[PDB]
Amino acid sequence: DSFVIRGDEVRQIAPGQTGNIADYNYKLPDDFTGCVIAWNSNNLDSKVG
Amino acid sequence: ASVYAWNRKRISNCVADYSVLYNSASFSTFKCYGVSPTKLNDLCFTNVYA
Amino acid sequence: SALGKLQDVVNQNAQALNTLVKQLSSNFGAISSVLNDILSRLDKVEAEV
Repeated sequence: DSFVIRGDEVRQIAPGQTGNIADYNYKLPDDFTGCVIAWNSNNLDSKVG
Repeated sequence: ASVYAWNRKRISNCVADYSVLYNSASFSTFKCYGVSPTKLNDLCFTNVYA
Repeated sequence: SALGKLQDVVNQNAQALNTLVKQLSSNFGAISSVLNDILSRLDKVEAEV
């Protein structure tokens, strides 16, 4: 499962998390088996304006 | 206040809403003990000290 | 005083059930002896501990 979010919100990508990213964008199972992998992409995704 | 001289307000006789607090990303930490933050809105208390 | 053997059997079985009931008031290292406190104060990840 693949997406972009701001650095602050990366904490919401874990089991039992809450807030508008977890609850209204991407919700994990409480008992999820898996890996969560993230990297800063300011050099790939930010733009002037 | 300064940390050696911490300032306490008794909160009483009012209805709270802790969702206004725990939903906000403004807080560089939000750690709770003996309660879950998302569970605060179901409870009542004798007083709160801030 | 002569029926002490039979009254002893009544008394031992009361001490056993009274000890078993009073052990519901113990914390055993939990946040409360009352199970509805835990379930009304904590969300599942912390409540189940």
